[PDB]
Amino acid sequence: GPGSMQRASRLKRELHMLATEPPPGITCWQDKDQMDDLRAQILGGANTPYEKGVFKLRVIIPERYPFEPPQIRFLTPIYHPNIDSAGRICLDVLKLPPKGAWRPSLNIATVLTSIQLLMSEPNPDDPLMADISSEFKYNKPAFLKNARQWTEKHARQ
Repeated sequence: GPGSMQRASRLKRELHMLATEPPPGITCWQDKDQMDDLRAQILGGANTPYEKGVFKLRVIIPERYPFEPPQIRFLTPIYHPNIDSAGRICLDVLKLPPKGAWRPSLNIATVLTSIQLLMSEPNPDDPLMADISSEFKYNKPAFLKNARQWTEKHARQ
């Protein structure tokens, strides 16, 4: 219908802009005949324990996009207060109001930017991983050692 048509048109424009002018350290692309099962990559940030990490994500675009948020998870394991061992991300822009902050004026590029930012600026007070969040808050040098080790093990070919 015109709904599916407007979503298809929007995804094509988003994927074009991601192919031509992506955000710094952020890429997202089609690798299948599906436009709604996408791959993304975030480079670890300077001066973070994820530096020199290359992080792979799955980006699923639901049928109701852009009125439902993209479903994004890390394929690359990452050691982080707000990302779990299944790669699920606790982030406001990936959930609907009133709890979350997804809105149709956001887009794939901006939510991947928000995930990049979460990697630099964790929310240890709203932890998805209690023990990592406690290490982040009360034993910061141990958190940095462990996060850098995980990066070297998982995020560095």
